Parts: sequence; structure tokens; C-alpha cells
Amino acid sequence: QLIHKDTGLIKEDEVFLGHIPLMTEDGSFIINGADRVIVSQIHRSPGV
Amino acid sequence: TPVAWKPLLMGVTKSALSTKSWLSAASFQNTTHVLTEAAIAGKKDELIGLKENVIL
Amino acid sequence: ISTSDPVRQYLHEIGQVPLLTLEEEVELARKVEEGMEAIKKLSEITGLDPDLIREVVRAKILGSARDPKTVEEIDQKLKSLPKEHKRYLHIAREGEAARQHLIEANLRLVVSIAKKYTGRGLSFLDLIQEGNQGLIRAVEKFEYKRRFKFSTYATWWIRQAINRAIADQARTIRIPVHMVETINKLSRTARQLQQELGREPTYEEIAEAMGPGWDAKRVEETLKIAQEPVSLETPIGDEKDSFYGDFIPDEHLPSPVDAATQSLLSEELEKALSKLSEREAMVLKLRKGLIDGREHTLEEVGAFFGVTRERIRQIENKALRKLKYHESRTRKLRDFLD
Amino acid sequence: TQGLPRVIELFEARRPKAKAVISEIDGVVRIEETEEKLSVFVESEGFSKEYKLPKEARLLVKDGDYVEAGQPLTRGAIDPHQLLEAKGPEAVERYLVEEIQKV
Amino acid sequence: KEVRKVRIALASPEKIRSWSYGEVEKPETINYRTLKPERDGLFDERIFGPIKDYECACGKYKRQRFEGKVCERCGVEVTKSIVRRYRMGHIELATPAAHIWFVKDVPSKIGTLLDLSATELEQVLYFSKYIVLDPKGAILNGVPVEKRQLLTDEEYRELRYGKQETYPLPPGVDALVKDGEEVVKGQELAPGVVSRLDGVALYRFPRRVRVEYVEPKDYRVQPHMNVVVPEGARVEAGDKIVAAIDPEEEVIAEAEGVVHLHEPASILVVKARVYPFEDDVEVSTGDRVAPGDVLADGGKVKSDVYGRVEVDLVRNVVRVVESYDIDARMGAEAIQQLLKELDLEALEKELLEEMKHPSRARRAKARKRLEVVRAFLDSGNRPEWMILEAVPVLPPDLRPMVQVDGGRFATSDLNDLYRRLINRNNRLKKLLAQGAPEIIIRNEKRMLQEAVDALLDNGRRGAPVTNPGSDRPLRSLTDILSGKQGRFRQNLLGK
Amino acid sequence: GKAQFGGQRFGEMEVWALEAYGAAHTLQEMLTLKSDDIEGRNAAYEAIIKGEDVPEPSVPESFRVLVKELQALALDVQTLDEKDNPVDIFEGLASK
Amino acid sequence: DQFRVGLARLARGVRERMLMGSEDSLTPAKLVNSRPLEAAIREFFSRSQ
DNA sequence: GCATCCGTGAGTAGAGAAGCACAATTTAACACTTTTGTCAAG
DNA sequence: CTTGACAAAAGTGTTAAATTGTGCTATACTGGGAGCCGTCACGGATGC
Ligand SMILES: [Zn+2]
Repeated sequence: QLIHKDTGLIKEDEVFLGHIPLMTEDGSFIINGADRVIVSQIHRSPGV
Repeated sequence: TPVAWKPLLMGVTKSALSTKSWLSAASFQNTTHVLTEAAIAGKKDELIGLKENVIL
Repeated sequence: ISTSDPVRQYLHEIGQVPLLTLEEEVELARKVEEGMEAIKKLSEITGLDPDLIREVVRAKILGSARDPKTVEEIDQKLKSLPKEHKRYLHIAREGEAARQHLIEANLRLVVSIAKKYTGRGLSFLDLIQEGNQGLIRAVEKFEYKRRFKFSTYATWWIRQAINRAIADQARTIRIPVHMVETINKLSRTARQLQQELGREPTYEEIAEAMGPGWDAKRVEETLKIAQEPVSLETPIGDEKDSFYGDFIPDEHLPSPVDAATQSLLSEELEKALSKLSEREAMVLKLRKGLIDGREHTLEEVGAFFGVTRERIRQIENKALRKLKYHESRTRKLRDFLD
Repeated sequence: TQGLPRVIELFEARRPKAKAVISEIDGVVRIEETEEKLSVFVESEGFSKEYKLPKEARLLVKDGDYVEAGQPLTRGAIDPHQLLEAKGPEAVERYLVEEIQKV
Repeated sequence: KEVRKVRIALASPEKIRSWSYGEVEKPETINYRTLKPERDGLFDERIFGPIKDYECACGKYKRQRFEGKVCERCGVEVTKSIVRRYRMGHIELATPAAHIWFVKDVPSKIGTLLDLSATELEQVLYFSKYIVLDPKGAILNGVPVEKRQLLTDEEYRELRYGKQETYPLPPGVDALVKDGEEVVKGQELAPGVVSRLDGVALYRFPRRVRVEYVEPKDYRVQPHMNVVVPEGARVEAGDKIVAAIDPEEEVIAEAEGVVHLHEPASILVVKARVYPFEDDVEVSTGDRVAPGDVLADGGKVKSDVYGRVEVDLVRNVVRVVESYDIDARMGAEAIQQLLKELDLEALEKELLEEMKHPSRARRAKARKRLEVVRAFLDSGNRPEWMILEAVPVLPPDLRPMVQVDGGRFATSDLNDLYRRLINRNNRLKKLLAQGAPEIIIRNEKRMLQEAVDALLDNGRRGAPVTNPGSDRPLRSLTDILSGKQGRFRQNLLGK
Repeated sequence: GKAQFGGQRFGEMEVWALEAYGAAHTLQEMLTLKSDDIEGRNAAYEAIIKGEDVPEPSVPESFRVLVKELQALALDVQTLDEKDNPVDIFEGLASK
Repeated sequence: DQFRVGLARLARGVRERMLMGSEDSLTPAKLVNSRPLEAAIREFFSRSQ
């Protein structure tokens, strides 16, 4: 929604943001027709 | 009067980088440093060792 | 002020010139126009090139920090004029100096404009310098008589210079502006169709939205043209040890096999031509170019042996027939053509 | 100090982290241990050299022993450059070959 | 004969031009449609050679016996296409650029010769500080300027152009001082502001004009208006006082009177000497004069101080802003002149004297300089060759642009590095031709130096140059030769 | 790579092995005749298919690339003879 | 994380289109260009280690 | 003497986001003789 | 062996459309952007 703070008018529409790759049942992706796995990454946890 | 000198000891890396032939020194490490000093001095590699002749 | 960051260094330098007030802007703009008119008045009287005086006047304003003999000679020639004429030289000097200060005080305008064109193939400093070229042209074409602010007119020239430079310098293989804007329009049209369709538009759908004179064939050809070249140093794999150039074979230099079969063909042809006569073999060698490398026309061949054009055709064709007979009996040249 | 790193620092003529202390001249060592610090004096005919060894220094020489120039007063890896200036080219070459062989 | 020795030495600008078969003037590589090399580009056949053996670009010649012939139409030599692996081009730089190897390879060879530190060399080469070549009798802070002295931008502007500052006034007030009043430090120009420098104070834009006719009349001056007469001028009835775009707004005098300017927009205090004149002027705005130089009255009026002349056509006076014609320059061009004027034989003698100094550190430092000095003397190399005037261009076959079997083109990073240099060098030539201000020229020259550095050694100084759409640094000439993936260890020591 | 029908990599350590063996001519073939001596590799193949022994090898093309790339760095690299006279390894193809 | 990066790039392009003006007939579809978000997502699933 | 930032180096294979106006230059479609190429005459 | 004869094949001079290069838009707009640091020891210089 686009809001005009001065006028006070709201314009609402659904915009197409693209395509989200979908994970298959077994837990992989098909990227450009090729099966791919996103490997989990380990790193230092945030904090103090 | 003869030149008075004292012996020096350097590691293999420093000894290899101070060789007369600039081709073998440049092909080892510090290529920018080796070529910079060789070009200014106008060094002439006499192709004594093996690496120089391999390159050519 | 930054030894490392050039952008920060440039911003510091342009920050040392204060922004012009409206009164200061009008005064400088008036001087540039009066100086330009004064140079025109000087040239009509002194008789030399109007642009020649501008270079000489600008050289004095720029100073020794920026041919030297002819500039000084023209400078003395201008000063030899009477009092009324030397007045025009005075406005010319002040007009050129006002132009220098007017450009310097608007270097903040170009940076604000240029930062909106980043990520289009040119670095930020490249955008600023191109915008500076547009700013310089804006000063020359600006008219203060119209009472408009300088930034209103200058923004048009700063945007144009940056836009032109992107269309001319952002691609390794340069594409003309008329085709760059075609590519930009096609990309915009495809983007707008995607949001309406919820998917990648087809070439027919893009062509229909472009308008008359556009079909799917033209859209595909334009998109093929817009393809940027790929780097030979693009890494392959997780380690920077394999690159695209390592997998591209050279197809220009003949291979050792190709070079060898060329030599074998030459030695077989030279033995096949040995069975011919002396002049008869030389005719084929000169006709086909086996000596010089170019086909020699019948008239050129005829001049060498002192014969008419149709004479060669008799000996050239009869030599051809006998080589066919020899080949059928020996079978030594068939495999060299497949 | 052990294995491949020991070989590398010998071939690179690198100064050891826990370098030993060698006598610069020959003479007779004279130990003076106190509750505060340690100081070893190599007394000669007319020379009195000084070395301020730390408290936790494993000395390999006792009082009265005659030491040569370049001999290690304390245990540990000898700095090859110090040995060169103390005893000469032949000593350091002999030292380098033996130490590399030990590994 | 048999190859027995390989010699490496610096290449002079003359030697680089002797290598090149032509100057690469355009950043173009190939036509996008015909896929043929563009003229004067990085792949031009007239410079580097024909694409295919014994065939010119236009196609007039297609025979081997034309070997050694240059086509009159296309200008391409009829020879083997393999010359495109060997024939080099060159780029004629608008301004000299330093070779980054002789700048950043610690210790700097240029800095060692010139007795400049790494920081000092960086400031001069990349246009942060000026280095003095000829003081021309300049004095800074009471100390005369010396050769090789480093000047900041502010210090250079004070010496080159003078010292001045404008003091804005609060809206609606009047200045206490009058036009052309010799104010001093701390003297109040207006109730709310004081002059931070001593000099001559002059009104910039008088908002109100008071004419006392021979009865005062207060007018208003619009921001688009300009007063044509000075303060105290004798204006005859009807003469123009304040100019305007439209003649209706023109403020002409009703009768004869004296103009009194009031309500200045700001006061400009400039450290200048004013010489009133009555006759014509022998100089003009921008001229530089020394003490004793005649200014306007054919000898009667002469300058008594160093400065730059600005003639005033309304105040009828000549103001000489106290400044010096100091020759201080930035960039590699300043560094090149220092190495050109450096006498190696004299420097060697001076360094030998410093070798006798009892300090070990000074002897060690002098030995480092003498080793570089003796290297130039023994080899015959000329120290200013470390600054490039002509940039060699690698043969196109060693930086190929090839069409892959798929149809897309593949090219080396050097072409992008070369195009950036050509674009910046060509733009500097146009900026210089247009008489652009020094700030624009300085930025372009600094960009030119960085473009040269990226071509030779990308990432050595500053942020590495990357192609748009990726963070991958472009592979420079240094990167091609050095490292495990470099030419030595990947293609020469093993194959 | 097998997919590109490529040759085997004869790296520095393999070069070291031939040097330690004293196999100078075996080393020189791999450096020139079998890798990048364009004239040599063409003449080697032609000689072998004729039943002849391969000719004397010539300068590798990678050294020519090295010299040209060094010139691109504004470095004057020249091959000299016994008498210090310049020797052209480019067959007169790069001399104006 | 890569979705957020692309969305931040998309948000930046929305601001500049808001700076351009033409607010009389500005719609959210016109302000939003999804390509920066699609490119970041495509880059993650194709060229990420 | 010492402390610090910079620059150097760290195994080998293989296998993988502007638009328009107008001028200026180039391309391509024409016509044209011009020149081969040739097929019959002695 | 010449010498005519042909129909191309090739060269060539115009002319047109297609392509390419250049200039110009007048409310006012005047200092950026992305990073953002888990390795190690080694010289070598460069100044406190
Ligand atoms: Zn031609």
C-alpha cells in the first residue's frame, strides 16, 4: 500500500516480486534444471 | 688495499632471492621486487643455472 | 583529504569552494556572457579568429601553472589597441575568470546528480568527470537574461553528459546510442510486462508491446546484441586455479596434423605435376597460384609465355585431363580431399 | 624446535624463540646465583664478560669449567647468527648440518 | 645467432614509441555487428596486424607475394596474422604517470633518489600536496619558500593567488567601513562580524543606493541587478546607476548627484594593494607583476609588490592581490622534472661524503641511496624513465577477444584495464582543451595515475579495480606474471 | 582435462625430476617440442609420420609471451648473444 | 539473508523513484522493481559456495 | 632499542536507468561497362 | 595454333535507405557508498 501522508489517500495493489525457488520433498532444489543442496553453515554465534 | 669482509649467513629464501640471475629469482618469489631492481640495474642474466634455461 | 579514497579526496576539494548566492551567480553569469560578447567585438576589429582570442585570453587567466610564444604575441597585439578597444579585452579577461569560478562553485551539483547513475558500467569518479564536462557546456550555453536558476538549466547538461558517457563507455564492445536506448527500452518493456504477466514474457509478447516494426526475430537479435563479453579470467571451482581461458581452444593457428597434411599434399602434387611437361606444369602452377599464391588470369599468364588467352585454356585443361588419368592409375590424391 | 618446523628455521637461519646463550669469548665461567636474579661471568686472563641469564635457565656448565668461544652456556637452540660472529663460518656450517640431521 | 644472455632494463618513452606500430587512440575493440576490429582501437589491424594471413582489412590484397606491402586503402600490412602476438601499440598520455613498481616496491626507487618518503611521494603523485620547483621569491609564514618544499592546497593557494575572505552581513544592516577601506585584523566590518584578515575591504553587492542630488534618494537593488557606478561617483542627470535585464527597471539619475552605496551583501577583504589610475591601463586582469612593474599610466603608476593584477572598471583602480608566481606542481609531472634535473654524478659524490660520517645509521642510509644511484650510472638507465609518458599496449592476441562455440565473446581483463586508461586519457585531453578549472584537471590526472596503476598492478595501491556486476579484481600485468597461477610457475617452469 | 582431450600437466616438480636425472633433451622436448614450440611441434609431427627423427627444438612461445608482457610493463627485455649483440627471437616479425 | 539483501536493494530503488516525483499517478507497482530481489535470490542459488 | 603497520608467503596432480531532432557516415541495392571464361571457327 | 563469338563474372559509379554520431532539452535541485576482519610468521622499513 502507498500512503500519502499529506493527502491521506491509500493505494493498495498486489505486486509481483519474482519467483522463490521451492524445496522438493526430499530436501533439495532444482536450479536451472539441476538438483542442488544448500549446505548448512557453521560460524561463531552472535553475542557478547 | 684488499677489501676486508666478514662472512654472512642467510636463509634459503633470502639466499635464493639475492642470486645474480634475475630470471630464476623472479620465478621464485617477490617478482615485482626482483624485476624492479633488475631493470634499474640493467642486470644481464648469463643463464648459468637450470631454472633460467628451463624458462627459455 | 583522503590519501587512499579518491572519492573522499575529491569531495574535500570541492568543499573548499563556497556555494554561490543568487546575487553571486547572476554576477558571474553576466560576466561570462559579456566576456563572450567582448571577445566577438575584439575579433571583428583585430581580424583574427574569435576562438584564437578566447584561447589567448583563457591562457592568461589559467596562468603559467597550466604555443607560449604566439599566445604572448597575441596578448601584446590586443594590448596595443586604443583605450576603447582595450576595455573589451578587460571584460574578456574578467569573463573568462568568472567562467572558471562559476564552474568551480557548482561542483557539488554534479556530485549530487552523478550519484544517481552508479552501477551502470562506470565508476563514481568517471560519472563525476563526465558530468563536469556537461557542467562546462552548461556554463557556455547558460543565459542569465531568462532569470532561471543555473541549477535548473545545468542539470539538463549534467544528466546528458553522464547518460551519453554510459552509452559510449560502459561496454567493452561499444554500442551506438540509438541501439543503447533500444536495449534500454526493450529492458524496460520486458520488466513492465513481467509485473503484469507474473512471468518472463516471450519474445512475441515483448515485440507486441514495443510497437510497429517489432517482431520476435528483432527482439531476439537485439537481445543477442546486448550480450556483454565474458571474462577469460572468470574462476571455475571453489579455488582460484581454473579459469574460462583454460578451456577455450585456439582455432586460428593450424594444428600439427593440419600443417602436416598440407605439406604431404604439396609433395604429392609436386610429384603429380612432374609427370607433366615443363611449360604444361608451370601453367597449372601459375594458373592455380602454386608459385606466387594468387590465381593468375589467362591474359597475365599469356603475357609470361607470349601466348593468347585461349592458348592457356588448351594447355591448362589438357594438363587437367592427364592428371585425372594419372590419378586413376596411381590413386595418390583421393584421400587428400575428404 | 621439533620436526619439520625445526628444519625450516634451521634452513631459514631464523633466530630461535627460546635461544640459548653462548660465550662470546673463551674463559672460565663463574656462577653467582641470588634470590633475585642470575648472572654468569666468563672470567678470562684479562677479560670479564657478563650474561644476565633468567632464573629458569637450564645451565649446562658449572663453576670452574673452561668454555670455548661459541660454546652454549645455557641449553636450547643456538642462534646461528650469533655463532657465526662468535666462532666462525666453519662452526655454524658444522652446527647447521648436525642440527638438521638430528631431526 | 645463439641466445646466451637475457638483459632487463627500463624502457624510455622513445624506446616504447619505437616498439609500437601505432598509437591506440580509441577505447573501442570491435564493431558490435560486423565483429571486425575498429580503427585506432585496441584490436586495430592497421596497428597490430591482419586477422588472417596475407589479407588486409578491406580485402584488396589476398596473396602472399604482397608480403611487406601496406595497403593504400585499409592501411594494413599484408603479412602473417601471427604478428598480432608480437606487434605492440602505445598510448600517448596527456600527462606523465609514475610506474607503480618504482613507487610502491619498498623501498621506493623514486623516493630513494629524490630523498622523499613513501608518504611524501604518495601525496605528490596522487595530488594531495604541491612540491616546489621554483620558489620565485615566495615567502610563507615569514620564511622564504625553498625548492622541493611540500605545500598543502591551502598554502599553495595563498602563495599562488593571494589571501582573501568574504564576510556575510546580517540581512538589513549597513557596513561601517566604505568601499576601498584599508581594514586591519579584528576591525569590525559590520556590527555582527569582524575582519579575520587585514587588507582592503570592498562592497560586493550594494543592496541600497543613496544618491544625493545637487536631496537623497534611496533605491533598492534586486539580486538580478548590478550597480555600474562606484561609491562617490559624480553622476550627471540621466546617467545609468544600476543596471538591469529590462530597461524599465534601470535606475537612471533624475538629476546630477553623488552615489553613496549602502547595505552590502558581503564585504570582501583581500590582502591587496590598490593603485588608482586616470588614463588607460598597461596591464589586464590575470597578469602577474613584480615590484617596479608599470601598471596603468605608461610609467607613472607602477607596482611595488609581487602579486596578480585585477583591473576594476567601475572603481577605476588596479588592485594587486599580493601573491607569488611560485612554480609548484603535483603528480608524476612534478616528480619527472625532479628526476630529470637530478645529477647522478653529483649525488654520488655527496653520498660518498656521508659514508664517512661516524653514525652507523647515516652510513647505512647513504648506502641504500648510493646502491640505487650506482645502479642507474652503471646500467646507463635514465632515472626519469621510471615515469611513463607513452604506455605500451600488449599485442591483441595475448589479450584476445574470441567468440566461443556458443557464440558469446570472451575477453581478457587487460582490455577493460586498457579501456579505462584510454577513456580517462582522452577525457583529460578534452578537459585541457576546454580550459577546465584546476580542480577538475587535478581529479582527472589523479584518475589517470590510478588507471595506470590498475593496468600495471591492480590492488597494489588503493581498492582493486573490478568489472561491474562482480567483486572479482581485474587481472593486471603484474598478476599475470606473479604467483602460482602466474606465467612463470604455470607456463614456464612447468607446462 | 580428459573432457577437453588435454595433455598431462608437467609441473615444476616433474621438471625437477628430469633435471636430477640429467635428462636434458627429454626435459627440452617437454618444454618446447611437446608443449608450445609451434614450429617445433608441427615439425615434430611431420617428421614422425615420415619416419624421420624430430628436429632441433626452438624457443617456446610462452617465453615470447613473457617477453611481450614484460614490455607491456615498460621493461626492456632483450636476448643477447656471446658478443652482447641483440638477438631477435620474433623472426623479424615485431621489428619496425 | 539473501532475500533481505535483495529487498534492501529493491527498497533503495523505491526511494529514488519516490525522489523522481510524479506522485499524482504513482502506484506501488510502478515504484517497485523486483529485479534487484530476483538477482540476489538467483545469485544465492546459483553462484554461492 | 623497540613497537607497529605493511607486504610477502604458505605441496602436487585431476576434475570439475530518456527522448528526439537532424546531420553525417555507411550499407546495399541498383545500374553500368570490363574482364574473363569459353565454344565454336579456321 | 589465333579469332572470333558469346554469357556470365567481376568491377564500378550512383543513389537510396539504413545506420551512426551529435546536439539539446530553462521551476529548482549543490560533499558517496559499502563495509563493518576467526591465521600465521616472516622480513624490512619507519618512525618514536
Ligand atoms: Zn587493404
